[PDB]
Amino acid sequence: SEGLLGL
Amino acid sequence: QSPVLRIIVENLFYPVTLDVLHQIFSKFGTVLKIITFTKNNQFQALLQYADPVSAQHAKLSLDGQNIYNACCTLRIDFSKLTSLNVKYNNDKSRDYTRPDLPSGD
Repeated sequence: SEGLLGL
Repeated sequence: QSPVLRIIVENLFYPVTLDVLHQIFSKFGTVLKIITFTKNNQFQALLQYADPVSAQHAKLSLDGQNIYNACCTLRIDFSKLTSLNVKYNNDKSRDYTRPDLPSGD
C-alpha cells in the first residue's frame, strides 16, 4: 500500500 | 478510445488536491482539463488528456495505486465524454489551455 508521493 | 478518465479516490485519509492529480497524471501525458466533485459520498474527478493513448496508459499504470502511503487509492475508468467543459479556474476545476477563465461566478 505504498504511495506515489511522500508526506 | 476516450481521452477522458473518470477517477474516484477512495480511502481519502489525507486531502488530495486537483493540483496533485495533475502532478501524478502529467507523467503519462499532457493534461488539458480537470474537474473534481463529490458524488455517492466519494471524491471524484474527470480528467482530460490530449491523447487517448495517454489515458489508456495512465489507467493501466495507476488504477488501484495509492497516491500517498496507506491512503487515497485511485480507481480509474474511461469516460464516454469526448472532452470536458470547464467554466472556472479554481480549487475545483482547471482548464490548462485557458488561463483567462474567472475563478467563480
